[PDB]
Parts: sequence; structure tokens; C-alpha cells
Amino acid sequence: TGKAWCCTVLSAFGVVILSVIAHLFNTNHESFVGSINDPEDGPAVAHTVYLAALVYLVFFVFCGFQVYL
Amino acid sequence: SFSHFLYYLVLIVVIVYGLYKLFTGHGSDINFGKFLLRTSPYMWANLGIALCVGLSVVGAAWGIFITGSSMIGAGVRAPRITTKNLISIIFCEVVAIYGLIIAIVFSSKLTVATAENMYSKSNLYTGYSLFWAGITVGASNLICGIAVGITGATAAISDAADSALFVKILVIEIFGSILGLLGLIVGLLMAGKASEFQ
Amino acid sequence: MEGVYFNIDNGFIEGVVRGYRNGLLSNNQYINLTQCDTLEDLKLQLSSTDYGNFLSSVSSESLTTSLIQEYASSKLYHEFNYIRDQSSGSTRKFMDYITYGYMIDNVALMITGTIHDRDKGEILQRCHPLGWFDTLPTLSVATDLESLYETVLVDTPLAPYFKNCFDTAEELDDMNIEIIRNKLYKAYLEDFYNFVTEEIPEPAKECMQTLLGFEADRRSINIALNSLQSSDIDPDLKSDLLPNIGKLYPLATFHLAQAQDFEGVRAALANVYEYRGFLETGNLEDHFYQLEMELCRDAFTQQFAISTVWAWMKSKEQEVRNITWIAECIAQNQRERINNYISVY
Amino acid sequence: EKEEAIFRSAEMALVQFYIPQEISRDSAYTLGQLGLVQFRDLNSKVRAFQRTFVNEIRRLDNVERQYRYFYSLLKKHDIKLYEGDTDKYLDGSGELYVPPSGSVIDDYVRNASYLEERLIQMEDATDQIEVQKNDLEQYRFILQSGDEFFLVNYVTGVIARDKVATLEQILWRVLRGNLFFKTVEIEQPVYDYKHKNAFIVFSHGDLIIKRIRKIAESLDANLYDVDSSNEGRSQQLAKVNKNLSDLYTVLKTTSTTLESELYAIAKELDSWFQDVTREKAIFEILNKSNYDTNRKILIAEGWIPRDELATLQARLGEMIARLGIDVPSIIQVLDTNHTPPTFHRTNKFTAGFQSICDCYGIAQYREINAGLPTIVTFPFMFAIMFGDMGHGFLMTLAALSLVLNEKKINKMKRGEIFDMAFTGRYIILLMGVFSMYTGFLYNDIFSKTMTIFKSGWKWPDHWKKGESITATSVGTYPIGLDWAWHGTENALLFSNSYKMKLSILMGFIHMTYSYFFSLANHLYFNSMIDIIGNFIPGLLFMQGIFGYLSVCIVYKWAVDWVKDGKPAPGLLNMLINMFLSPGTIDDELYPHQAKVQVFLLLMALVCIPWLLLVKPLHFKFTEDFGDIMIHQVIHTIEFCLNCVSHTASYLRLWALSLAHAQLSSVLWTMTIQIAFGFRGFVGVFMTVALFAMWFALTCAVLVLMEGTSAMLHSLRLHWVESMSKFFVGEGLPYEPFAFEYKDM
Repeated sequence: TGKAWCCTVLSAFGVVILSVIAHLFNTNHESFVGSINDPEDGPAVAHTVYLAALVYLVFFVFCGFQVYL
Repeated sequence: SFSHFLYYLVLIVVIVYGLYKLFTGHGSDINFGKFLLRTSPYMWANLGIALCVGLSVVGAAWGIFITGSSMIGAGVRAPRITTKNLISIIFCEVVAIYGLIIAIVFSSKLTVATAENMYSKSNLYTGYSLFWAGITVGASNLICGIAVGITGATAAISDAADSALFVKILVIEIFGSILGLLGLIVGLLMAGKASEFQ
Repeated sequence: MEGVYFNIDNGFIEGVVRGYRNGLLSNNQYINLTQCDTLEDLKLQLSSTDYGNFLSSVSSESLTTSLIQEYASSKLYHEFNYIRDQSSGSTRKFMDYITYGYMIDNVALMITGTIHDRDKGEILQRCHPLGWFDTLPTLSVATDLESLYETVLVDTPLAPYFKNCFDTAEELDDMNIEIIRNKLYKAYLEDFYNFVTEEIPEPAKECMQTLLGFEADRRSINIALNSLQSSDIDPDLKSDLLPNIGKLYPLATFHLAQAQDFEGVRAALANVYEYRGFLETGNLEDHFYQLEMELCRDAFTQQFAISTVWAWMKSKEQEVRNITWIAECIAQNQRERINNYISVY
Repeated sequence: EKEEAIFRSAEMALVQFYIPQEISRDSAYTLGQLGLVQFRDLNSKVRAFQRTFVNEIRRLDNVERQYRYFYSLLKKHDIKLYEGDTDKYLDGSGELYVPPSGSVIDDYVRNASYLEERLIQMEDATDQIEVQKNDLEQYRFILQSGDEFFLVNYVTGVIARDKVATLEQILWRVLRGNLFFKTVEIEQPVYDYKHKNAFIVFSHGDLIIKRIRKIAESLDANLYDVDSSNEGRSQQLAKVNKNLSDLYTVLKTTSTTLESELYAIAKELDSWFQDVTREKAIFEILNKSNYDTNRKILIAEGWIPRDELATLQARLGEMIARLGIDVPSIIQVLDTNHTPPTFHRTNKFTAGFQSICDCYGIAQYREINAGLPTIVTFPFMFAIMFGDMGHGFLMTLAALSLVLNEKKINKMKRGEIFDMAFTGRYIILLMGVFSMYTGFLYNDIFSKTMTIFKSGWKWPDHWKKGESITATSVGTYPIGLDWAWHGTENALLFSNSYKMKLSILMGFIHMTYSYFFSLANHLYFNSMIDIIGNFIPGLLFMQGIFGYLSVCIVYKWAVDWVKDGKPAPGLLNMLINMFLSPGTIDDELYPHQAKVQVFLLLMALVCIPWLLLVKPLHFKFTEDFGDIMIHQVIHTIEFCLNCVSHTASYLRLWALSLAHAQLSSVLWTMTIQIAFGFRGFVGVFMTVALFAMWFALTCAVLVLMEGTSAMLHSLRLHWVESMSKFFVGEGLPYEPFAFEYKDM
């Protein structure tokens, strides 16, 4: 029902937005670590964003079985 | 009342303060001259540019809810009038366009001036003229925006009774819009001579 | 000045009322009623005017003169509760004092039913709807006033008006009710006059200070006349029934209480030209209704004032009083006094 | 062939039907089956209360009144109207329907009258004893708890909840000293539907209680009796509870005789509900014809699109072969001087865009429909404001869902907020697509930028921390805003001075394109005076002011003022001094500038009186002249200002684009950029919580609200700024005569 579509679509794009974000701190993209206020260490961040992105893949598959039934 | 009790008291402090400095031999210390020579001429100009468009736009929007709120009333039994009585909404708006033009004319004159040639003759005239040009054009159009709205609700009614009364009343509402055009003229003759800041 | 702060909240009320008046019947629209044969041609006629299809739920046989008067005032009250439900603030009170006058009529109409032992269902149909309150039918209980006062009428906004009324007997009768009913318009027309004096702005103030100077003169005189049918009434009692706002106040009020004949009354009214020759000629009540239009006809000449609402009703009740007056003449085939109807618009 | 009728209305003349009396009914049904004709009331000159076939229709609406009362009886009782799944088996499509005979319909009016009287009897019997049900069913409830209430001088009853607050404070004033009053709440509402409470009073003696029983029963209070001793009220309970045992089974008996019948009528009702609604509608349109008495001729004239003359001609011939009459002719067309109505053909796509232009005004017969340019200008202006690839992507998907599943969604029921979305599912699709093309030029995605192509700018070779730096140009960035501006100090001094000059040019183009539709209308109705009277003077006024303003802005951009050594002139002082101090300049733009300005100004002043005089004089030259002049005086005082206050009003394209960034680039900086400074499992949590708050505000504040606020300004720009150029209006709709199903 509607209570699962919320966490489904949210977790769906959440995986797709966070995965691209992690790939950019790793590669040291200018817009994300080029300035001084931005964090200095890239891969110290991408290791944190993979993990958080998995958490949304948990709720995408978990509530993905519930809407199926 | 309370808010009316203050106005009697502000008069009294100014009179005690006006005498204590006088019977002691300090009357020249309250010198409005230095308050006009030493104050920055940019303050007087950026008020006449905001009050001109400020007090004019209050005029237009005032005359619109006096006009529209009655047109909508008569148009519950006679809804045909909404397109014929629209004119009175135009004569309420045009005064705003009179103000929006002056603010752009005077914004051309705002420039940067040195520190030595700041408080000179040609720069104090400019500020004092751009100020009382913004008050005149912003007060005239503030009132034209009210005498047109009032006159615009009587025609919005008489049109609903018998249509023959409408055109006979715009001769009043057209003589109401002249007033907003006369300040637009006089406001420029002030600032026709004033030259931008050096 | 007048119309600068009016349209902020009371503007949409000004346009609707002045839309409802153009639907009033002019002299030409009354004449077409005068030559109608029956009440079925009448229905065909009024549909042309603002009354419209106001009898579509009615048959041809059911047409009577009472069913008309009932279905002409029902259209006035949905056009008043509408303006009353759309209002706010000071204009609400002005549209609430008007209801305080139509409920006092219902007070003296329920209490007389207790004197005569009639059923409330037969009565409440005769009660006026604008003067309703929730504790109204409970007035059918008892005969005493203190009984009906504390039980019911202290909660209502008629509390401050019975200050000069607790001299009643343990037995209450009809001639005492008319003395009770008339002591309230004495105070009502004052508390509604000090209100207009204070909270209503100009120019409605000058207009309504006149229309209350009239409604008090209509009652200050007619008390002196009905007292002639009776044997005697003390003069000190009469001064507690006369309002204190009108033109007759204070000078002429002295000589109306102290006038024991029809001739001594005209000596009291001879000293004011507004009320000079009404007694000298013709049906008296038709002279008042003629001056009532002429004071309401001058209120519509104004704009940006909330005195039009008062005038709108009083100008539209005389309208309905002319429909029925003509409705009886046509139905009964007496076509003699069919043209006595009053009209200004 | 087939006329499309989306660029202009459908050309159509009116046609008469000399209908016989024998087949007056049977021929008129066929038009209702066909559904392409609108009739004109010649009978309106005659009064409305007395007409020819009133004896017929007056009988039927009373018969149609009663069927709604059959449906009402279904509502009260626990019954459902067994309905049809579709409307494809009632001949609503092109397939024909032979009309019922009089015996079929005379039975209906008969079936309406004798049937209900049985139902009016059965319901009176139920109500006569159902009021006896509740009066006693309450009488036992006060007895069940009769023990604990008290812990003749007392009374009991049942009152509605609102009146208890009125009653409880009245009895205080009657008896100030002592007042012993309790209350109990009934769990289930009584059907009268109103809740009710129970109560009890204890008084002193008999002088008072006879008065309280009046005060209570004056209000809606059912006073009952109870014995004082607890042994006694158990006896009263023992006897009344038995009467309800026998009574209740009787209710179940008298009810079912009504319900088995009501169940029987309900299945039949829905079929021959509509079949009478047609039969009265047919006579409503036959009233409007002239019915001659001495000669049996019925004259009815109506409009029909010219494409379907032949279908009507071919179809009519088949009916008269079913009859055997074959009248010599029942069809003929003439030309007259009335105002024909307006009909544009619409598919699923063009309809949600045509529902917008209709709300402002019905278009004149055979003018330009403004609904074709509104397909693209409307959602594209939304893109200028909305202007972001990230948000525009989201709008597309919710429009890519509603569209694909449209066949499921069509059948099922819907709310009201959800219908408007499905009605405009094709409007939202484009707004999401074109919002992705803009944001690629603006170079914004969720407040971030795209770094695909090379940057024509360039930085120095070396610098240090906290040291300010400035760039060097190399070449030009091909497609969009070069990505070196992001994060920069003086960015907004570029976008602001850019997006202004965009909206001016985009407002100068949309208006003039809407303004040449005037020309393509005067050339149709062959009204050449307005070309020389109305069109051209306004063309020469504003093109000579804002066309001069729009062309100079492009010239200033294709000139390297730095290399030549000349200073770049300002454009505000250029537009002002040419009115006030003509012939004067402060900074030059091009040769003979002052030569052109004075002529353009001279051109405008002559176009005011030439817009003002030539058209009235043409009438006088060939009372009314006073009407033609004053309306032409107002066409000038409006139009000249409308050439100004509209051009400023396109600068809402500027700000709402400027706002959507400073909400997005703040909402990114306050929520998610926080988390990128934390680490550990505490860092894994703040990223996950702050994201869903970013995704939520994004999907609620920036897509919906800024969608709707920007959705309405685009509507505004059409109705007021663009459509005001050519739109006259005062049209007549095309609402033909055909049938459908009633929601009831």
C-alpha cells in the first residue's frame, strides 16, 4: 500500500544519488573538495557513503517484497 | 487616550529642552544648519527614490479594493459589468507607473563622489531636490489613488442600475487622474537642473 | 472621511444591498398588478420582476392571500440572514439590535397564549423567525413575570430592559402586557441610540439619529390615543412609557401624557411642523408610512454608510404590505381601494 | 474530407426539419442518438409558462420525481443499487436505437403511480410502530440501571445532548438552594439521527414537580414512570421487556415484505431510469419548433457542422424507409446573419490545453484559436522559472506513470485533487521535459553543476591560500553557462545581468507573434480599415521603442568594447535621454545614433492620433459616433500602457528563477553538507536522516509550491499579456443535443 511506496521510491533514488556522490569524493572532483570549506580527505568520505547507501537498498528489497504481495 | 497622551508629552520635553538651552546661553547649539551640512547627501536622495515608488504604490493598491470589492458586489445580480467597469482599475494603476518612471530617472543621477568634493554646493542641492521631489510625487499620487477608487465604486453601482449613468461619471474620475499627472510634472522641474554627484 | 476605511470589511455588503433594491417595484410595476383578474394572472405577472418563480411548488387551487404574504417574507429573511452571516464586528451588532425588536413581539405573543390556554404548535407558526432564541418556547410555562424572568429571560440580551417592569400583580392579564411591551421600546430605542452615537461612524450617524427620532414619535403619540379608549390613566404612569430621543422630547412629551381628549393632543403636536397635520386629515397610519419612505429614500442617496440595511428592510416591508392589500382586493372583487398602495421608487 | 478545426472553428450553417406529426417523436430520437445538432428557439418570443406540449412533459417530470424517491428508500435501508458495469449496451455509440412504443412508456407512467402507493403504505406501517420501538427501548434502559441512579418527588426522561446544557442551568434558578441532578449518556445515537442523554431530578413535594414536568416537556423530553422500591421497578422491567420480544419479531416481518419488494424493484429500476429521461428531453426540443395547427408542419432549425451534412443526409434516408412515408424533403439550408457558435475538435492531448483558454473567454466564430501556441509557450515558461534538471526529472516520472496506466485509471473512481492531475497528465509531462533542457543551459542539478565540456576561462599558474585571484579568457563555452562561475564571488553580477536581458527579448518575441494573429484575422473577415486604423499604429509605436531596445542589446554583446578602447554605453541612460534630452548622448553605440532616436520618437507621437481619429472618421464619412469615438479613445489609453506594463511584467521570469536557486543552494548547504564533516556510525546516521529531510522538502516545497506559484504566472502571461492583443471574445458555445448517464 501507500505506506511502502514512500520508503520504496525514496530509497530507490537515495541509492542512485548517494552512489554518484561517493564516486566523486573518491575521484576528488573540484566542486566537492576543491574549496577549503569542503572536507580534505575524499576516500575517507566515500567509505561512509557506500554503507549508508546500502541501508536504502535494504528497505528497497524489504518493502519490495511487501508490495509484491 | 494613551497614544494621544504621548503627543502632549513630546511637546513638553521639547519646550523644557528648548528653554534650558536658552536661558543658560546655549541656543546656538541646537543648530539645524550643521544637521543639513554634515549629513550625507546620499541619505536624502535614496529616500525620495523609495518613497516615490513607496507612497505611490500604496495609492494604487488602496484604490483597487475600494473599487474591486464593490464591482464584485454588484456583479452578483448583474455580472455583465466586470468588463465595462474595468477602466477604473487602469486609472488606479497608472499612477504607479508614474512613480516607477521617476525612480528610474533619479537612479541615473546616483554616482560616486570624492571625499573632498562631497559636501559642496552642487551635491547638497541635488540631494535636497531629489528628496522633496520624491515626497511631492509620492503624496500626490497617493491621494489620486484614493479619489479615483471612491469615484470608481459609484460608477460600478450606477452601471448596475442603468447603464446610461456610467459615461457621465468618468468626467469626474478623469478629473481625478489629472492630479497624479501634475506632480509628475512639478517633480521633474525640481530635478531638471540638478546634476549627478561629482 | 466617508468611504476610505469602509470597504475594508463592509464593502461587499454595500454592493449586494444596492443590487437588491433595483429589484424594488416602481409605480409602473404596481399598476400591472392592479388590473389583474385573479391570483393566477398575478403569478404570471410577478415572475417578470425580481420575485421570479417563487410559486413553482404551488398549485392553482392553493392560491390564497395568506400563502402569498408568507412566501414573500420568507424571501426577505434568506436575504437578511445572508447579509448577517457575511458580516463582522460593529456591523454584526447593528444587525443584532434589529433582531432585538422582532423578538419582543414574540415575547408578548407567547405570554398571551398562556392567558388564553392555547397550544404552542398553533402559536409558534405565528411567531416571527428573526426574533428567535433557544429558550423561547419555555415562556409557555407560567403566568407570573418573575417566574418567566429568572427562568428564561435573564440569559437573553433583554436582561437590562426590565428594570421598570417588576411592579406586576400576581395575576397577569392582557391590558398589563401592552404596558410591559411598551416599556421595552422605551429602553431599546435608547440603548440602540447611545450605540449609534458612539461606535457607528459618520454619515450613518446623522441618518440613524433621525430614523430613531421617527420610530419614537410614532409610538409616543399612539400611546396618548389608545389611552382615550380606556377610562383613565395617571399622567405619571404615561411618562414611563414614552421614549426620550425624539423631536417631541422634552417639550411636547409633557402635554401628551396630560392630554385627555383628541383636541388637546393636536395642541401638543401643533408646535412641531414635522407632525402638524397628520391628525387633521385622512388615515393616520398612511401618513406615517409616507414619511417613512421619505426618510429611507434620502438614505439611499448617501453612499458608504451602513444605514442602507435598515432602510432596505423598512422599504421592503411596505412593499409586502402593498402586495397583500392589493391581493385581497383582486381576490374579493372589491376594486375600490386597490390604489391606496404606497410607493416612491 | 474532414476539416480539422483546431486553428479556426468549424464552418457550419443552419438547417430546417419539416417534421411530420406521425413521426414527430420517432425522427427526433435519431438526432439524440447521433448527437451533432444544436437548435435555436424561435418559440422564445412566446411566453414560457404556456407552451404546446406542456401537458406531456409536466406529466413526466412528476413521474421522474417519484423514481428518485424509490432510490431514496434504498439509501435508508441496508441495500445497494445493483448497477451496470458499462454503457455500451444502451446504444450510446453510433449504433442506432429503435424508440420504444407508447405502450412501453404508458406502462412506465402507470408503473410509477400505482407502485409507490404500495410503498407509501408499508413505510407508514413501519414508522407507526418504529416510533413505538424507540419510546419503549429507551424506557427499559433507565430501568436496567434503576438501582444506582437514586444513590413522588422525582422525575426521569431522555433529552438530546445540546438541550441538557440549557436545562441544567435553568433548574438552578428555579431552586437555588438544593438541586440533585445526575446524567447518563446513551452509547448509540437515536434516529429522529441525534444522540440523547438520560437524567433525573429530585425535588421537594408536588407543588414543584408538576412545573418541572412542564419545563422539561416544553423542551424535547420524554418523561417516563418508575416505581420507588427496587422490587417494583424490576416488575415494570419484567413486563415491558416482554412486549419488545413479541414486537421485535413483528418488525422483522413487516420490514421484509417491503425489502423483498424493494430488492425486486431495485434490480429493475436502473435500466428504465434513463429510458424516460430521453422521452421527456425529446419534447423539450420539440416545444421550440413552430407547431402549425391548420397544416401539420413542424419547423425546427438547428446548426450542424458542414463536414457531417452527408452523414445526416444519408442517415435520415434510412429512417424514412423504415416508416414507408418518404416525405418529399425534410432538409434545406440557407444563409442568415445570426451569430453561429464556436466548436473546436479536441483529442486527449489538446483538450487539457484547450480547457484553459476556454475559461477566460469563448472565441469569436472563425478566429484564431490560442490553444495551439499554448501547448508549448505555457510549459516552456515554467521551465525558465523552475529551471533545474533535478526537479524537472521528478515531475516527468509522476507524469510518466499517470499516462502509461491511463486505461486502468479511467475506469476506477477518483478523488478531486487526483482528477485534475489525470486531466492534465500531458501538461505535466512537458513541464518536466523542458525543465531538463533549461537546467542544462543554466547548468544546475540539485544546486550542483556539470563539467562536461572545456571551460573557456582559465586560472593563473600559481597562488596561495586566502589570496584573491581572477581568471583569463581563452575561448567560448559552447552550450550553456560555463562551469567556472559556480562558487565564485561575482556570479550573481552575471546571471542577474543575463537573465534580465533574456526575459526582455523573450517577452518582445512572444507578444509580437501574438500580435500578427490580428493581421491574419482582418485578412479573413476582409476588414482593411483596422489594418490601417488599429494594427499598424501599434506596430510602429512599440517596435520603435522596444524593438530598438531589443536590437541594441544584441549589438552590445557582439562588440569587443575593450579592444577598440571605447567605453560600453549604458542602455538605461540611452532610453531615457532620447525622450528627455533628445539629440544628446553620453556614450556612443553606433554611427548616427541620435539621428535615429529623434525619428523613432517622432514616429511614436504621430501614431497616437492616427490610432485615435482615422477609424471614427471612416464611420462619419462612410449619437452612434459618440459611441465609436469613446471606445476608440479607451483602446489607446489602454494599449499604449499595455505595451509598457506588460513588458515589465515578464520580469517575473527573472526572480522566480533567481529564487529557485537560493532555496535549492541553501537547502543543500544546511542539511547534507553538514554530514560530510562527520564520520563513524554516528556519521552513517546523520547522512541517512538528513537526506530524507532533504528529499522531503525537495519533493514538497520546491516541486509543488514553486510548481503552483510558477504554474499560475505562466497562465497569467497568456490571458493578460499575450492574448489581450488579438482576443475579442463574446462567442456562443456549441453544446449539441445528445445523451449520457446521470450520476444521480
